[PDB]
Amino acid sequence: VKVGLAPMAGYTDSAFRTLAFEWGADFAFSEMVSAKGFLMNSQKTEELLPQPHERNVAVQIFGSEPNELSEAARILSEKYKWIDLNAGCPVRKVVKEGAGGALLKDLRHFRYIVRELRKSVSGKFSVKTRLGWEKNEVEEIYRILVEEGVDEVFIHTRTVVQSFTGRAEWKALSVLEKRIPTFVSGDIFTPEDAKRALEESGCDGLLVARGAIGRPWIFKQIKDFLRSGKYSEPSREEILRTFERHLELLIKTKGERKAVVEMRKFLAGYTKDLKGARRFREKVMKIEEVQILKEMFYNFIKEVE
Ligand SMILES: Cc1cc2nc3c(=O)[nH]c(=O)nc-3n(C[C@H](O)[C@H](O)[C@H](O)COP(=O)(O)O)c2cc1C
Repeated sequence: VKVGLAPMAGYTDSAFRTLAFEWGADFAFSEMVSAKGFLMNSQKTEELLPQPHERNVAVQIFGSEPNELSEAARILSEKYKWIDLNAGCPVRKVVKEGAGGALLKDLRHFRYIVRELRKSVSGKFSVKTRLGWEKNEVEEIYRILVEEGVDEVFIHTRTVVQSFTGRAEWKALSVLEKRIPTFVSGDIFTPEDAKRALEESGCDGLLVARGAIGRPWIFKQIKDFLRSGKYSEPSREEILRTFERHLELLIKTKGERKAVVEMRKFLAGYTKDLKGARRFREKVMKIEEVQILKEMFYNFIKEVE
């Protein structure tokens, strides 16, 4: 069973991906990369690309037109060995553009895009998608991917229209004869969720997304649980050290100012269920100096114990 960190725009940058690998994740993905922005040499897209030496990390691209996706894939293939296509995002901005989950609105057009991308991805080509645009059409979507030579598939078990409402219907993948590595995603917050999702879907592995924000040890817990039926929670000292390591990685990769801004997104997760976390978060949300943030987090933990 393989357990990977899902792509999460705004969260899964190189620092968080690295931290996840330091807790046992098997693989990860870049934040979604606009194919058009990449071809335009935009600064924003250039900053999202993984380094070519960064192992086991896909470059996920998004777009609505076959020519931009294929061209971006051909160019990226010169340096990256694994390209993934986002065909699941329900975000309004992305769907309005006809990208992400909007690619599932017309499966004839989806097949066209997948066939053209297959020709342009020299290495491993995967697709991350959903069950369908507005209804479960996963057998057809999966058949397209297998027939067009996709190497691996990641499926968030919700339709695009549901966004994050309703539940991840893990059993929807049980009907699929898994001819290629197939991974389940959706509502995976604990090891118990991970085990049930694997059992109901019949998949080869799973992705952790919201469940890993501020909780990178979830990868080790999931593997511990699947192997032995038991897992443990991190000590307060281990939470502190993880926060410190994450912050150090953020400073190294993005500089002090940006490190503080990015870390703000993970504080709720790191302090989850810690006495007085709400008060602490309120006090640190506007702190701009990285040294002050680090000292307050240290003070908050050592006092909790
Ligand atoms: C903040 C955020 C950003 C996301 N960005 C991406 C993305 O860039 N690419 C992608 O394929 N999915 C993206 N996802 C979807 C996740 O990869 C995942 O499939 C989804 O959250 C369902 O898993 P979960 O319910 O276990 O969190 C995003 C999810 C979140 C919460």
